[PDB]
Amino acid sequence: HHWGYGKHNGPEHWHKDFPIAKGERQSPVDIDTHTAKYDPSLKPLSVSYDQATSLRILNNGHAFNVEFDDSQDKAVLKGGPLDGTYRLIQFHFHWGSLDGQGSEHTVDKKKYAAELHLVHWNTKYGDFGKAVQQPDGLAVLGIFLKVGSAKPGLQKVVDVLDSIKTKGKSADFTNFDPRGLLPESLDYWTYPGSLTTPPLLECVTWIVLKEPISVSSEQVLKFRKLNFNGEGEPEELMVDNWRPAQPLKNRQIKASFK
Ligand SMILES: [Zn+2]
Repeated sequence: HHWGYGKHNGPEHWHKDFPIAKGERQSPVDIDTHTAKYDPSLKPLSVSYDQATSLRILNNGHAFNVEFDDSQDKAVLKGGPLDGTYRLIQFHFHWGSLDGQGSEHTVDKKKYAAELHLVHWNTKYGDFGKAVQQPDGLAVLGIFLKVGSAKPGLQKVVDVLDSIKTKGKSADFTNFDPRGLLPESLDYWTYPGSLTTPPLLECVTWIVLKEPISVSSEQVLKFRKLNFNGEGEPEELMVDNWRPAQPLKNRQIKASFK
C-alpha cells in the first residue's frame, strides 16, 4: 500500500508517511499574476545544454525519466536567481486523463494539459545524494505544455514509449537534445519550494517559464498509454499523476519581467 495517485493512497494520504507534507515551503502553488512582483534585481537565466549526453529512459511506476550523464559540467544551469552552478541529471512529465487538466503549477487558477520538469543539482555538494539534503541543493526548471501544433523535438521521446509500457522496464536512449523542448523566450517566475512527490524534501529553488511550448493532441494521447502497474497485474493507466496546489504561507513569487 505504497504512496500513489489513487483514491486510497493519493495526495491527501501522503502526510501519514511523510509529515513534511504539511510544511512551510511545499510545492506546487498557484501563480497570482496580480500579486507576483517584478523584481528589477533578477538576472538573466543561463541554460547550456549543447553538450548534453543522454543515456536511458525508464518507467518507475509513477512517470518516465530520461537520465543524463552527470560526471562533468556538460549540461549546466546558472544565473537568474541562483548563486551557483547546477548539473542536469534527469527530466520527466506530469499529465492528465483529458486535455483539461494535468499541470501541477497554475496561473490565475488555470490548468495546462501537462508540465515538464528538468532537474539539476548544485555542484558544491559533490553528488545528488548529498545535495537533496540541503536547502539550496537543487534547481528545477518547469515548462507548461498546451495543445496545438506538434512539437518536433518531442517526437523522439514519444516514439519509444512502446518499449517501456509497464513499471520496471527501461531501454537505451542516447543522443537526445533537450534544447528542442525549450520555448522561444526565457522570462520566468521564481520561488523557494520542494519536491512534488515523496520524500517531498524542501530543497528546491523553482524557476517556472512564462511561455509554454506547444504539443499536438496526438502526442499527449500517447503519454496516456503507459501503465502504473507491472507486467501481469490489473491494468491501471498512468494518467492524472499531478499534485494539487499547496498553501503559500507568506512566501513571495518574483517575476523577471514587467
Ligand atoms: Zn516533477
